[PDB]
Amino acid sequence: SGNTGSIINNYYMQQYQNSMDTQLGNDWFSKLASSAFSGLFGALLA
Amino acid sequence: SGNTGSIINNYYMQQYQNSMDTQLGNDWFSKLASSAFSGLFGALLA
Amino acid sequence: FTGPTDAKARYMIAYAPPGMEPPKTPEAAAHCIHAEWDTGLNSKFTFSIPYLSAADYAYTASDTAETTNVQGWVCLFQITHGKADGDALVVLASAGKDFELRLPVDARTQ
Amino acid sequence: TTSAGESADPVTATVENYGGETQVQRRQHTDVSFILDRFVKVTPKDQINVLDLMQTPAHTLVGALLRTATYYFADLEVAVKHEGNLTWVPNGAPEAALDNTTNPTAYHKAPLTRLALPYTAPHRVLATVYNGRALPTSFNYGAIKATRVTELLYRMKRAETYCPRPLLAIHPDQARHKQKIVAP
Amino acid sequence: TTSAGESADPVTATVENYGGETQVQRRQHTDVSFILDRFVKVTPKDQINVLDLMQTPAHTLVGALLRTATYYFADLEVAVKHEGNLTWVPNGAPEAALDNTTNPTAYHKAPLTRLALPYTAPHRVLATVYNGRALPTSFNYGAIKATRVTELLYRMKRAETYCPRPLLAIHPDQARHKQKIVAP
Amino acid sequence: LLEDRILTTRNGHTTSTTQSSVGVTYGYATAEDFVSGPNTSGLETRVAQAERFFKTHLFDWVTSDPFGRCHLLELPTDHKGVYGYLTDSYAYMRNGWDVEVTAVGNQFNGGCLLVAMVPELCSIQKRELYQLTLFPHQFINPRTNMTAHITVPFVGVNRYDQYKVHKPWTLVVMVVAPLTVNSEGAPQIKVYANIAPTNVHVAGEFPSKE
Amino acid sequence: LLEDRILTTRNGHTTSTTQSSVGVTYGYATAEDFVSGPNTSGLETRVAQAERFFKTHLFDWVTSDPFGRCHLLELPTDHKGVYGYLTDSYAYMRNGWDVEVTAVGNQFNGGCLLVAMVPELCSIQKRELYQLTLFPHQFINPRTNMTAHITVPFVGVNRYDQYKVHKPWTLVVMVVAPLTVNSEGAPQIKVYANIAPTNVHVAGEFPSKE
Repeated sequence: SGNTGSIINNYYMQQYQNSMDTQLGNDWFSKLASSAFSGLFGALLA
Repeated sequence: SGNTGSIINNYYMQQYQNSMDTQLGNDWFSKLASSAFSGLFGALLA
Repeated sequence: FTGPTDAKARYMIAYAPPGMEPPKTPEAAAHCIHAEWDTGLNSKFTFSIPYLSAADYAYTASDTAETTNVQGWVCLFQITHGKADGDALVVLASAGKDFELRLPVDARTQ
Repeated sequence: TTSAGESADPVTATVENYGGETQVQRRQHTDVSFILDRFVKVTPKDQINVLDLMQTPAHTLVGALLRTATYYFADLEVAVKHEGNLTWVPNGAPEAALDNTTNPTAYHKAPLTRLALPYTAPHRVLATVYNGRALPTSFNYGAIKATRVTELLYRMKRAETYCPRPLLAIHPDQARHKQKIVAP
Repeated sequence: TTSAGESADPVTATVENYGGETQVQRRQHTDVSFILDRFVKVTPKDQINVLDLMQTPAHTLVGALLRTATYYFADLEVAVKHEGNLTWVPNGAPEAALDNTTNPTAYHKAPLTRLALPYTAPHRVLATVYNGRALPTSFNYGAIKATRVTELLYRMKRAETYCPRPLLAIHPDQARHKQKIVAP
Repeated sequence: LLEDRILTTRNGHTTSTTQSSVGVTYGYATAEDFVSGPNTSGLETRVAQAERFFKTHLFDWVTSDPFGRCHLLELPTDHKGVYGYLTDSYAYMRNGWDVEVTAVGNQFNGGCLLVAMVPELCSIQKRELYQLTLFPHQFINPRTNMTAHITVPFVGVNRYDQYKVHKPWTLVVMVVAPLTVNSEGAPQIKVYANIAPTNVHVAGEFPSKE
Repeated sequence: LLEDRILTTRNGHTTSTTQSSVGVTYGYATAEDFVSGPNTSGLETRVAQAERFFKTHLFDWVTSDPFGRCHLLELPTDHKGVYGYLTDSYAYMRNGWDVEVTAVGNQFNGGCLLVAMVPELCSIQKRELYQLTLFPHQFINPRTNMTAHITVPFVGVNRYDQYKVHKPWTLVVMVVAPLTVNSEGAPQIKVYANIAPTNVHVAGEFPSKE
C-alpha cells in the first residue's frame, strides 16, 4: 500500500491496523488504457 | 558484500535494503590471472 | 484538423537530437527520423517519438547548462496545402507504451 | 498511427511504427498506492486540529496527487511533535468530545506521536471536491487536540482514489523551465 | 621461469622452480567487496552536501581503493552527526527539492543518522574519472541537507568496480620507509 | 467517402502517409539485376542505411501553366545527407528511387499533371510527350488523388552504375490538363516530391579530401 | 630465424601484416556490452563498413628522448573518411579500436617503448606511469618485435557513447628504455600507428549542413 516492507504481521492484529472494507451483494482506467491500437488505416509499404 | 554477518533477513524486505540490479538480454581480471605458466622454455636438469 | 473539406492540407514531423540545432526547412529536416501525412477521412494520428539518450535515463528538470539539452529539440513543420491556410492542427500528448517514470521527488509546485 | 479523432477512443502509437523497438518499463514508482504513503507535514493550526486534507499545501506530492483524483479512500498514520496529551476523537463526535482522558488520550514521551488511524466516514467514500471553501462536515478523519501541537503530518494509507482531475505545473517562460538540480 | 616478454601474456613463476613448496593463501581480506564496506568520514561541508566520492580524502582506504578502479557500482550507508532534520533528495532532483518534510525528512534523535542509500544514477554505471575538477552532474548519490551537519561518512555497499588504475604510496627515501608501529 | 483507401510507406526511419491514395505502379521491373556481378568482384556491400526519404521541389502548377510544363528532376541528384556522401566516397553503385509524389490543392480543382519516371535520356520531343504512357508513370487528379507514387527499379546500362558523371533516372510531370481554381476551389498547387533510394549496394572507394 | 611467427589482420578491405609478430593482448574485455539497449530503442543499426584501418603519427623515438615521452593519441580522433562522417551525421554510437602499432628500426637497437590503450581519463601522474601494466597494453623491443598490436573493447560509461564532446579511448607509449643507435644499429625509429574501429553501431541523426 506504499511502503510496507515489514517481514512480520506488523504485530497488532488484522482487524486493528486498518479498518476492514466490508463488501456488498486500475479497475477501469487500466481498462481503457490497455486497448490502444498502433495499427495503420491503409497498409504499410517498403 | 563486506561486513554483513547478520543471521536474519536484516528485517526490511529484499527490494528495500539495496536497489535491484536489473539484468539485460573477478569476472575478467581473474580470467587473465589464473593462466600464468611456471614452466621452462628448455628442459630441467639435475 | 478542423478545417473545411475544401481545405486539403499537408504537414511534417521531424525529430533531431543533441549535437546540432533544429532545422527550419523540411528539406534539411527530412534527414532526421521523420514522417509525412495529409488530411483525409480519418482525422487524428498519433506519432510516437523515440527514446534516445546516452544513459538509459536523464532528468525531467533542467538548467542553464542544459541549453544544449541532453535529449534533443523535436521540431514539427509544414509542407504545402490548399485553401487550407489558417486551419487548426491541434497536437496532444499521452504516454507511449515504452514510457516509464521513477525516483519520487516532491519540491514546491503550483 | 492514423485513425478517427472526433471519436476519442484511445488510439495510441509506439516506437515500432517507423522503426525501433519498445522496452519493458518498471513504473513501480508511478504506483498510486505507493507514492501517496509517505507523510505530509501540514500546519497543525494551534491544538484543536481537524484531520482534513484540503488544509495541506495543494502543491506537495501527497497533496497534489491528492488533489488530482476526485474520489478516494485510505487510512491514516499521523505524527504530532507536541505538548500535553493527544486525545483524538472519532468522526461526528462532538467538538467537545475531545477532552476526556478515557477517549484515546495518548501520554507524551519523546518527541512526537506515531499512531494508526482508521478512515471513519459514514459515507462509503470521501472527496476533495463536493459539488453539494465549502466542503462537508463529515469529511473529517476524526479530530485531534492536546495542549499545544507543533507538527502535523498525515501518512495516508492503503490509498485508492477513483476518477481523475487536471495535472499542471510550474508555468515556465522559455519553453524550458530552468532550476538548479544536484551537481558534483 | 623464462618466456617471451615483449608479449606481456601473463607469465608468472612460483616457489617450486628452484625448490620449496607453495602454500594455501587466504586472501579474504584483499577481497574488493569486503575492504570497501567500512565507512569513510568526509567533511560534510556545511549542510547542503552532495553524496559525491572524489570529495573524500584520496588517501584513505575506502578512498584510495576507490580511486584505483575506473568504473564502479555500489550502494550507500551514511552517517550524520548533526542538527535539525536530514531531508535527503534523489539524483537529478532540483537542488531546491531538498527541503520539503514530505521528502525523506528524517527526525533527529541521538546522535547521528544511519540510513541505507540506493545507487540512483541514470547511467548503468558510474566513475571517479570521466574524460567527458571536472566530472559529471549525474555523478551524485542523491543529496543531503539538514540545518547543520557535522559528520559525513559513506559506507559504500555491495561494491564492485571494473577496470584498474595506478597504486603507489608513501615515497620513502632510504629504500625502506621507517614509521613507529605498535610496540609492547 | 468511398471504397476507402489509405497507406504509409516506411523506408529506414522516414515514412510518408496519405489518404487520397489511388495505389501505385512499378514499371519495367519489380526486382533488380543480380548485383553480385563480376566487375564488383565480391568487393560490393549493402548499405541500406541511406535508404529513405528526402525532399526536393518540383514546379508550381498554376492556372496559366501551359499543356506541357513538365518540371524535370534528375535522379540521382544533390544529396545533403547520406546517399550523397556515399556517392562522394564511392565510384560504382546502384539503387532504385522509391518516389512518392504529392501535389496539394483539394478535392475541387480541374486538370491533371502526368507523373512519370524514365531512364537514360537527354531531352524529349513535344510530339513524343504524348507517350509518357510507356515508362513507369502515374496520373494526378484532385477529385480522386492528392498523392501519386510509383516505385522505380534499377535499369542503368550496367549492373553497378557510377554517378559522378551520369544520372540514369529522370522525373517529369507534364501538365496534361490545365488548372482551374474555379468557384470555391483552392488557389494554387505546389507539386512537392518525396523520394527514397532503395536496394542499393556499393563497390569501390577513393582517398580523402586531405 | 626462430619458432617462426607471422600474421595478417583483415578489417573490411584494409589488412596489416607483419613478421616480428610477438602476438597481441586484449584487456578488460574480449566482447562487447549488449548493444541492444533501451536508450537506443531499436533505433540502432550495424554499419560495419567504416570498420577498418587508418594511419596517424605518434612521436619519433629518438636516443635523447627521455624515460617518459609517451606520445598520446586520443581514440576517437579526426577521421577524413567514413567513421568520421558517421560521427558527424550521428550523436550516439559505440565501437572498439583494433590498433596494430608498428615502430621501425631493425633487430639491432636497444630500449623499449611501452604501448597501452586506456579509457576515460584526463591526465596521468608520472609516479603512476609505472603501472600502464594495468590496462590493455604491449611492450616493444627490436630484438623480438617490430610490431605491437593490442585489440581494445568498448568501455564507455554508457552503452552507446557520443563523441562530438567526449573521447573515452586514449593511446600512450612511454619510453621505458631509451634508444641506442649503437655500432651498426639503425639511426632512428618513427613510431607509426595503425588503427581500426570495430563492432560499431549507430543510433540518432541530425539535419544537414544546409
